[PDB]
Amino acid sequence: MKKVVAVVKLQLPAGKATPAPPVGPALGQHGANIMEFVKAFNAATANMGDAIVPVEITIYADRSFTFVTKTPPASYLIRKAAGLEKGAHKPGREKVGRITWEQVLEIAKQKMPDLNTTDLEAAARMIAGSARSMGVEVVG
Amino acid sequence: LAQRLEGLRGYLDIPQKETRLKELERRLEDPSLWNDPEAARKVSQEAARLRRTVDTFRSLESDLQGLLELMEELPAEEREALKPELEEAAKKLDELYHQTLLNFPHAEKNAILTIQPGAGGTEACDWAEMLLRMYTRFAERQGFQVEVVDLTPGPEAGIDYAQILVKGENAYGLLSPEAGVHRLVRPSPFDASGRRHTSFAGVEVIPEVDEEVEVVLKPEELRIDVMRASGPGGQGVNTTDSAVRVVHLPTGITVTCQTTRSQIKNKELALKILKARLYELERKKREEELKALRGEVRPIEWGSQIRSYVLDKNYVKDHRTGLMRHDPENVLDGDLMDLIWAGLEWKAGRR
RNA sequence: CAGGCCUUGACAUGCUAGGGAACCCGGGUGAAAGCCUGGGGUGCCCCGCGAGGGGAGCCCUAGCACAGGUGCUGCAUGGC
RNA sequence: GCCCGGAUAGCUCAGUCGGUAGAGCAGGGGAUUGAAAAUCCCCGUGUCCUUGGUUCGAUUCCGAGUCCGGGCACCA
Ligand SMILES: [Mg+2]
Ligand SMILES: [Mg+2]
Ligand SMILES: [Mg+2]
Ligand SMILES: [Mg+2]
Ligand SMILES: [Mg+2]
Ligand SMILES: [Mg+2]
Ligand SMILES: [Mg+2]
Ligand SMILES: [Mg+2]
Ligand SMILES: [Mg+2]
Ligand SMILES: [Mg+2]
Ligand SMILES: [Mg+2]
Repeated sequence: MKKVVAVVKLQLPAGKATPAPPVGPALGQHGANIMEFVKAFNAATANMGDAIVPVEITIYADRSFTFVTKTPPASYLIRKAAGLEKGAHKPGREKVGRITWEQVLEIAKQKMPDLNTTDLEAAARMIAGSARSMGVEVVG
Repeated sequence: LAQRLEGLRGYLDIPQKETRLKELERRLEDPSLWNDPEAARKVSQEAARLRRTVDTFRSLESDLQGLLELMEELPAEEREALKPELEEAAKKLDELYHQTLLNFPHAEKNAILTIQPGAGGTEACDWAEMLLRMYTRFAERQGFQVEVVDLTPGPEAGIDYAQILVKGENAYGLLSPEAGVHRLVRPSPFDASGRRHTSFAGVEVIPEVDEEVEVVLKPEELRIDVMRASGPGGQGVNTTDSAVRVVHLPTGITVTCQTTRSQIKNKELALKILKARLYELERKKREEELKALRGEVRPIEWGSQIRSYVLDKNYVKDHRTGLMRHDPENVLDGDLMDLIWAGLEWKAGRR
C-alpha cells in the first residue's frame, strides 16, 4: 500500500517477469512500460529469493514509480511451514497442511515490519488468522 | 527416437501461435479497449491462452537438453539415473498427447461402431467379421467394455450388420479417427481359382449423446379458438362454440376438431394430435440434424478407402497419412494405437 | 513372453594399432549371463650368449570392412 | 371419456375345475455338403401385464391400473 490517483498493487512472480500473462500489461493500462519493469525490476526478485514477491507499483505518467518491495503474503508464507501448495478450496476444520505452536513463530523472523507491532508474538497471532483462512492446521 | 517425432509435433505450434500472442498481449496493455464488455473478455481468453502455450514450449526444451547430455547407452551411474529423470518427463509428454485426443467437441461419452459390409459381397461381409473382432480386442485391451447392440449373419459367409456400444474413459476420441471405409486384399476363400480379391466395408463412429424422450409443449404458445359448429346439428349447432382450433406459432401447424359436440372434448382431442404431428416433425429434424454430425464418407465403392489392409504381400496401407505398416495380421488383433496416433493428426490437423 | 545384460558381437573373412603374440589356477559379485580380476610366460625368425625384439602360433582390447535374423513374400524360385 | 374382449417361450398363438405350464417358427450342439440351403437326430425355452385382496397355495378368481383392439357418443 502506498499513494493514490495513479497506483496499482500486485504480487509479482519470482525469477522471470516481462510478458503479459501474470500482469505484464495490466500495469500498462494505468500507465507503464516494458523496458522499465522486466530486467530493471528483477533486481529485487533476485534478492527476495523466489515464490511470491508482494511488490507493487505507483504511476507518475513518465515511466517513474515507487517500487516499494514487500514481504511474501501471509497466505503463501504458511504453505512453507505446512507444505501444501494451495490451501483449500474451502477452509474450516480440514486442510492439507499443519502448523505447530512455534511453527507460527518461524514466520516471526519474517513478518515483523509493517504488520503494526514490532515484536514477534504481538504480530504472529495475525498469521494464526491466515490459518483460519486457507485452512492450514495449527498442531495443538 | 519415439520422441523426435512427438517432440517436434508441438514444435510447429510455436511460431504459428508465437507472434500471435504479440498482437494480443499488446491489446491488454491498453485500457481504451476494455470499454467493450466482451471484446475485453475475448481478448483475456487469448491473453490466458499463453498458459498452455508458454509452459509447454518451456518445459519441453528441458526434456531435450537434460537428457541429450548425460545419456550413455552403456549401463552407468550418472546415466541410467537420468532415464528415470525423463521417464515421467516423457510419460508427461502425454500431456500434449491427450491434448490432441481430448480436444474433441464430444469425445467423452461412449462410442457406437456400425460395421457394415459393401463391395466384395460374400467376401466383403467376411471383411466386416474381421474388422469387428479387430475393434473388439482394441477396446478390450485399453480397458474399455463392450455391448453388442446388434449382430446378424446372412447367406454364404461373413456378417450382414454389426452394431456395438463400447464404454471406458475417453472412448469416442480413440475410435472417431477409424471412421470411413476399409479395404482388404487377400485370396478369396469363397472362390474356385482362389484369385486375389478385394473387399469394402464401412466403419461408422458416433458417441452416445442425447438419451431422454420428452416433449412438454406447455399451452404457452398455443392460440385456441372456438368457432360455431359446421355441418348438421340442430337448434344448437348454430348456438354452441363446439368447434375448436389449436394453433402452434413457432411452427405454423394448426389442428382442428368437430368430431364431437363439445368444445372441451375437442380442444383436448385436437391437442392429442398436435402432440403427434409435432413429435414427428420435431423428430424429422433429429434425422437430418444427426446425419451431418457423423460426416459423409461411406460410399464403399472402389476408390475411397481410409486404410487399406492386405494379407497378400502382408502390410497395411494407411492412405490418409502416407504411412505403410508391414504388420497387417498383427493389426487385426486390436493393435491400433499407432494408426490412430497418426489418425488423430491428419483428421484433427486441418480444423 | 516378463526380467537382467552384450555389442564386430555366438560364427566367417580381410585388415588396423602401442598392445600382443601357444599360455594356466582362481578371487569378488550376481539368479545366471555378465562386469570386474589375482598369477605362470611364449618353441622362436634368431643381428643375436646379452639390452632388444624381428618372431610363427596367435589369445587379450580399441578401430575398419562386415557378420547376424525360425523377420516378410511357397502366387518372385530350386530341391524334395 | 361409455361398455366388451385382450395381454402366455425371443415371434405369432393354443391352455388350467385353482395345485402341469404348451405349440409352430426362431435360436443353440452335432449329421450329412467341397460349401451354403433343404434335410437330419439332441436341446434350452415363463417373476403367464401392473397391482392389491380371497386362499392351505392364484397364471387361473376377484376390485384398481397401463397398453392394444372393437361397438357407442343420438333428438335438437
Ligand atoms: Mg436368404
Ligand atoms: Mg340431424
Ligand atoms: Mg347453446
Ligand atoms: Mg506352390
Ligand atoms: Mg408375445
Ligand atoms: Mg406350481
Ligand atoms: Mg414345441
Ligand atoms: Mg446346425
Ligand atoms: Mg446351414
Ligand atoms: Mg422351458
Ligand atoms: Mg326428432
